[PDB]
Amino acid sequence: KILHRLLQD
Amino acid sequence: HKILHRLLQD
Amino acid sequence: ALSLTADQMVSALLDAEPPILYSEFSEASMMGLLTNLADRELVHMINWAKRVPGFVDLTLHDQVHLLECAWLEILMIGLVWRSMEHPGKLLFAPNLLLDRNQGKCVMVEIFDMLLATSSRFRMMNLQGEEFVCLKSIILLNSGVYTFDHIHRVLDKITDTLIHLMAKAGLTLQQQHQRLAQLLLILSHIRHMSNKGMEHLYSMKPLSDLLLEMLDAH
Amino acid sequence: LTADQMVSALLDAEPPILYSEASMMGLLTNLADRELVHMINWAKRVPGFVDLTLHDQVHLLECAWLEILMIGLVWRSMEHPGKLLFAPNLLLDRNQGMVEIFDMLLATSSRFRMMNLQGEEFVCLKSIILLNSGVYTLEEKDHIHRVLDKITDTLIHLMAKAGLTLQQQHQRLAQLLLILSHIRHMSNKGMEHLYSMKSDLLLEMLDAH
Ligand SMILES: CC[C@@H](c1ccc(O)cc1)C(c1ccc(O)cc1)c1ccc(O)cc1
Ligand SMILES: CC[C@@H](c1ccc(O)cc1)C(c1ccc(O)cc1)c1ccc(O)cc1
Repeated sequence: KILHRLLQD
Repeated sequence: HKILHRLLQD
Repeated sequence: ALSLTADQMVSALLDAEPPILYSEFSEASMMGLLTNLADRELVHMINWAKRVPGFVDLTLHDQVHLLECAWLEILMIGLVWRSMEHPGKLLFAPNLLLDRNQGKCVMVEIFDMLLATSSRFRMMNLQGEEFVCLKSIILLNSGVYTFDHIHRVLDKITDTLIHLMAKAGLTLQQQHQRLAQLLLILSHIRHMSNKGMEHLYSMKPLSDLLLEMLDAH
Repeated sequence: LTADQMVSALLDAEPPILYSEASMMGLLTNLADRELVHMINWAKRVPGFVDLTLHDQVHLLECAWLEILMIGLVWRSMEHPGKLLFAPNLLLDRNQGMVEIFDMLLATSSRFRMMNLQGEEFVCLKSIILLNSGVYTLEEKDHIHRVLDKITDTLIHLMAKAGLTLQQQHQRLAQLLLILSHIRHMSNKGMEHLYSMKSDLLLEMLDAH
């Protein structure tokens, strides 16, 4: 959820 | 007590 | 124990090995067979533990603590070992062999982790001499940080593991690399045990011995 | 990367030591939640991690985040016997304890102190935890195992440069990795209490277990 957002950039 | 304390010395 | 050579250490461990027991389905019967099997295995595990070099040197209080903390781990690594030559399936007993699909009776998360470990042992081509070493390490290590002699015996088994690897023609790099790979698997075995134990206390007719193991956790 | 380059990469990638502001659990959760943000950015700088797929990177972090938080805690608490240094302004003793977890962390900290754990070894163990905790749950696994083997060589490389015989090297390596089993144990038990008494990011972390 959240995690694939922060690590993507 | 505990069962285990018998098996371990016998 | 610390006086034993590496060849003698292995011979003691190989000779102390418990036999592969047999067993006598739904979610009620299936847990019944495994419980009956595990309870009979535990009696042999206790006698195996006594024969583990350096184990009887510990206080009777400590012997109980180590076994109480490591019993499911030891049961699992044994299971994983026997299931090695049976890909995609778990060999609980020669007469009790289950597939992943037959794991969803009660437990399917535990099955895939064990299968993963078994295929991991096979991909590493884990030798029996290495197996009995890992098992003894699990016994002496799992409860040592929840209480000096033990760390020396652990060091002895480390020397023993390397000796096997060195005698099998692996370079000094592959020796410590393989050593590392084997011990990191013990992290997963610990994980599976923790996940298994919370599940066992969820459902719990267990025996006296198998119940007393659970409250320890 | 060389062994020297592996260490330099990890050491420079180290997250900062953050500060803190039912009573205790509020602080720890707030602290862990802010640490998680730094852990993620630290994870990217761990050699070989970003080479993995985005799907795999999260599985590894979701499974190992508390282990990584705990070994960090254990590490900074090394030179403070009988106490846990959650933050430079938050040093807690055993009495202020869930205390079963505290005793295990103290035991691990005292174990690190007996072993004279070096920082260079710590960043290796921490990175090992990240790559190992979720790997047993095909060409990508070959890679992770290749990085792990690289970190193994790095650990051995460090020990040899400290004047340790090849026996002591092989013994110390085992000793370090056996501790990762206890760290896994502490994490699962910690995770077990965390899910019992229940920010945004930490929710995805807790629900993963
Ligand atoms: C992997 C199955 C494992 C298990 C554990 C916990 C679960 O929730 C489900 C399954 C099982 C077992 C492992 C190894 C072995 O040699 C014999 C049996 C088992 C042990 C104890 C017990 O009271 C019941 C079942
Ligand atoms: C050891 C305390 C640890 C903890 C974990 C689980 C428990 O049940 C009790 C305590 C704690 C923490 C560990 C390391 C770190 O850097 C910051 C904080 C913590 C993590 C997450 C969380 O939602 C709340 C508290």
